[PDB]
Amino acid sequence: FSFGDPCGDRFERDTRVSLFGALVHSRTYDMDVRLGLPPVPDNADLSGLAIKVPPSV
Amino acid sequence: IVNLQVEMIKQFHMQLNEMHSLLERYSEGLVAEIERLREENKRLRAHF
Repeated sequence: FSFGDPCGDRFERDTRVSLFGALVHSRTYDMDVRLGLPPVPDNADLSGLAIKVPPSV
Repeated sequence: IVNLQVEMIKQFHMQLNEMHSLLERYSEGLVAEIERLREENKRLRAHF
């Protein structure tokens, strides 16, 4: 009667924390999280905007 | 007395320089703390 918690399958887990892949840079188990994006880096006006490379880990 | 005076002046100069260096060493942390708290707040906002 619930959407079962995606604790089991890693694919299901990532889907849940990504909201079926909706979340880009965040993962959450909390349904009441206010979605925010990472703040604009202070050097963006100084160094420009770099393409964020996902960490290899 | 002259030898004592000259040695004392040299020692005074060396001690003054050492005290200056010690005060400089003992008086970057703020910047690192600010950076850490900024990183933490950016991480919180992105995760949220």
